[PDB]
Amino acid sequence: QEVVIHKIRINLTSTKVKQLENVSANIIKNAETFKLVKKGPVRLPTKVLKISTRKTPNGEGSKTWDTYEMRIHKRYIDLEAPAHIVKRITQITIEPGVDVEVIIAA
Amino acid sequence: ENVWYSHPRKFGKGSRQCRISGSHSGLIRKYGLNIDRQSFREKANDIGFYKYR
Amino acid sequence: MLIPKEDRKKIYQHLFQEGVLVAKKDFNQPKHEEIDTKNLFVIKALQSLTSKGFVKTQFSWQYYYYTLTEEGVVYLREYLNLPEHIFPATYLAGQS
Amino acid sequence: GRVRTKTVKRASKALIEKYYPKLTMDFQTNKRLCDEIATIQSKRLRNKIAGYTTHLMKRIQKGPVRG
Amino acid sequence: AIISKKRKLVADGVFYAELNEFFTRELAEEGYSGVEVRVTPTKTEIIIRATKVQDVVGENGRRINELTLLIEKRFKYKRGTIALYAERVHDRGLSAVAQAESMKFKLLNGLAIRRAAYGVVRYVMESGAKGCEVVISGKLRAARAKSMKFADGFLIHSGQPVNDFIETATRHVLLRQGVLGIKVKIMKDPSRNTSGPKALPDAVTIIEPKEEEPVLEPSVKDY
RNA sequence: GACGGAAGGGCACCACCAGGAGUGGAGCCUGCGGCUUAAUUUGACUCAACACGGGGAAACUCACCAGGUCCAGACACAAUAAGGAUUGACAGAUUGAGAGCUCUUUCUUGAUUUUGUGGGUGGUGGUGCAUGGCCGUUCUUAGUUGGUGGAGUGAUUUGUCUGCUUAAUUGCGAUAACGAACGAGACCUUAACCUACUAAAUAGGGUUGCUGGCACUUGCCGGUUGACUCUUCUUAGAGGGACUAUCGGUUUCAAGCCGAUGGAAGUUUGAGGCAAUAACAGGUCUGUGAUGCCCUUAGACGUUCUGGGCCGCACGCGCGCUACACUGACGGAGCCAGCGAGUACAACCUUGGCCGAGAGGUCUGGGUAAUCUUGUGAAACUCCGUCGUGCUGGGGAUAGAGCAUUGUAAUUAUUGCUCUUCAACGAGGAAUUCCUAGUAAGCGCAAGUCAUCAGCUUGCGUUGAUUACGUCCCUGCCCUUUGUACACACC
Ligand SMILES: [Mg+2]
Ligand SMILES: [Mg+2]
Ligand SMILES: [Mg+2]
Ligand SMILES: [Mg+2]
Ligand SMILES: [Mg+2]
Ligand SMILES: [Mg+2]
Ligand SMILES: [Mg+2]
Ligand SMILES: [Mg+2]
Ligand SMILES: [Mg+2]
Ligand SMILES: [Mg+2]
Ligand SMILES: [Mg+2]
Ligand SMILES: [Mg+2]
Ligand SMILES: [Mg+2]
Ligand SMILES: [Mg+2]
Ligand SMILES: [Mg+2]
Ligand SMILES: [Mg+2]
Ligand SMILES: [Mg+2]
Repeated sequence: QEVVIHKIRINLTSTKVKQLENVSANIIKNAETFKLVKKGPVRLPTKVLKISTRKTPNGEGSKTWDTYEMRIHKRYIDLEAPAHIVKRITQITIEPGVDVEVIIAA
Repeated sequence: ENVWYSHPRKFGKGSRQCRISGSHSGLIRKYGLNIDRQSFREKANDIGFYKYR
Repeated sequence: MLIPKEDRKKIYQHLFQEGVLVAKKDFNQPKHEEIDTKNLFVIKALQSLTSKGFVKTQFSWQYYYYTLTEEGVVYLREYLNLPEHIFPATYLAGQS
Repeated sequence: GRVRTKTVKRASKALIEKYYPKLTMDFQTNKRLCDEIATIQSKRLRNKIAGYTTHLMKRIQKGPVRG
Repeated sequence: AIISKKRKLVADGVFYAELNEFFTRELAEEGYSGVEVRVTPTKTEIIIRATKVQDVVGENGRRINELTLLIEKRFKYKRGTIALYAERVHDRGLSAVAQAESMKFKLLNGLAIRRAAYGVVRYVMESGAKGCEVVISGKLRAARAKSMKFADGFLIHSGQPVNDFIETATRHVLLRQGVLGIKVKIMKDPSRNTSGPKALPDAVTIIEPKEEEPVLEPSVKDY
């Protein structure tokens, strides 16, 4: 009918850690409910985006600096399923701030 | 509408022009921000950059 | 100010189609997005419109935002020569 | 360097006053008790408080103490 | 399509900032407070919080529609991939930005500055905040300029609980002799937090023990 | 209060001892004078101006100068109102000039406009002594405040202190104050531990297939995402863990400090982020469609092109780099990092193959990235060799010539490489900076600017000491007691 098992990679990216974790948990729950071939929520090394600015606008004063850093959390999950099921899983369980991304197919 | 009104401005401090001010001075072009420094500092939390350490 | 009339007409048409015009602060720019004119021609036209009511202008980050008042709409109708029961976004572009 | 603040010492004293029975001697148990009873926000602060309590207890088993 | 992930994230942030700026510029009379962006499947969801919702709405798709159109023109989306939703800012007093805006408005109108500040403080207090601090910097009578400081209640200043509980606002007010600057702080109640820590980190409160009459010699309850 | 060429008590490697590493000397980069200049644009002058304005300027930038171009002169009211308002203009002289800049011209253009008067708008013009915001500094020092109560007729004061403690108004204490708040602390980020969880062909292993080389017995080193499984190293979620714990001294037997012991961790566990009250005529109107007022506003201080200038040198000083060698130099060879960064509308990072002594070309790729650059096989280093202490093979400045590269443009060498040239300096006077542990110092690498340029900068690792673990002698700050005719406060 439709059920032919593919190779599905799902990417998750955010700045908020807790939200991301929640999303991951939700995904895992969904997987459990659908009980499919599963590879765990693989965590990629968090990416710290750095900026260095002189605190002054004008330049006069003791030369003081800023370290404005933005940390990126990137995590991926691997599933073997029909694509429709994956879509269904991912159409719900969306939280604002977390980017849900699907590779789909081998 | 003049015969010319432009000199080659593809690179250098002539090409890069800020999002907010339009300053050619102190421009942060890292990660493709193109925001001049002071302005960036003022609105850093809005971008998502924070001062942790 | 020294605007070819065809261009002006086009601009007017565009405005009526929309009710909204967003234009970069770019004099010495060859082409505008959507309209087949120079940016400068657009911007100055909009400024002119503003100067005697008609158009409302906002600036935010080197990028003019132009909207229309009812007087402006009336003026457009007079000039472009569109009848009644027509586009804009002021008296509902659709339903959102 | 290590001198405890008001917010440690006072709290510890209060704890002692409330719970001298069941707040006894060794550190880990004391810490656990603190965790149970007191609504301490940080972990480190809680730990510090527990340590102080333990110290107080130790001092006690050699005579009475002021306050 | 085909842009670096970190870069993309940065761009998103930038876009958000731009949007915020735009809202500040436009919806000042309506009293704009905050924007939320949700990039869901198909459509981008922009949630607006303003003091005058009705005004924002317009003739049910007069002003909002225009705004949407403008947005489309700017960031380049399809006609139907951007939605706008005006909302009530729940407790106007607990929002610093709103307060600042109000102050600015008052100044524009021509109210006595000190009095206005006092009123603002009172409002804040009513709203149920732990503390308010209003700094009004500039030339307030005579050329030689001075920052006046109107405060009430708690306030913290140092540490990470600052970005947790203290909400800040800075708005510069334009008058025909020079610029004023209005800086407003609000210390929100730690217990009334919703998301995050429910107290100041230093505050340690112990629970009370229960009453005891224990001994009275053994005995056994049996079943 | 402020100050004192008054007396006491603190604190600090922006103080000093005990030492280290030095700068100041030298050649050079580069700031700032001064001079010079058509211009060599300016801002800032003790700490808190001086490799600072993210200020590494070939134009752009650009604010300066020699020149040209344009209207981006809103709108309001009027004179022409098409027999034209007015736009456009190749050829050469015109002009730096395929600038109709115009003057030769006589073909177009169609009421947009132009000529004036109201009125503006733009200004890296002016004033930071009219302001905002931000920042810097008093001060990251330990300081600051109100509610009662006490003392004063009162301004005020006590709390906020004789001591001892601490990094700390941190505490223990003493007590007309008692209990509090801000600051300190707590916090948060990070760096340390986790054979305990939860995991992985975008991390690493194990066995085992096939397979390459070995000794040749089973055994040793390999190549392959062929299988199966694992999570110690890896990443990162949730936790835990240290609280000066245990003991010993010492101290009103206090707060604490000192010494063992265990431990990943015993300097606030290491480093930061944040940081009060009150202020300064500190710095920015050269970050702003932040901005008052003033100037200016079509021979514009708006602009826009074109060339130059910011970089000029009798000379002062300010960060730095390179060095004055034998703990080296030069050749081999050995050969180990951590932070990073990286393009589809562009031209990012760029392995691998060929061409070239280089620099570089070239073809192909892989990568929007724990996947490819990249194990960034980085320097300092270690191993064996050539010279052995002579301005010597130390050292590298000026130079001369060529070959490359970026860009529209390299003289006033942009820079990269090749040969040659071989200058000053045998460790630096008067001075004076920085520093107490994975620190000082050595050494690279990295992003920042960047089309191109690193002697600069934020980070990062790599190698890794010497010496205090203290004191007010100097210096600055703070407090107490005093004096004051000062309170715009000793200028
Ligand atoms: Mg605090
Ligand atoms: Mg703190
Ligand atoms: Mg100082
Ligand atoms: Mg210069
Ligand atoms: Mg540089
Ligand atoms: Mg400007
Ligand atoms: Mg000032
Ligand atoms: Mg009283
Ligand atoms: Mg006092
Ligand atoms: Mg003991
Ligand atoms: Mg600390
Ligand atoms: Mg001044
Ligand atoms: Mg100005
Ligand atoms: Mg410096
Ligand atoms: Mg790598
Ligand atoms: Mg020689
Ligand atoms: Mg250069």
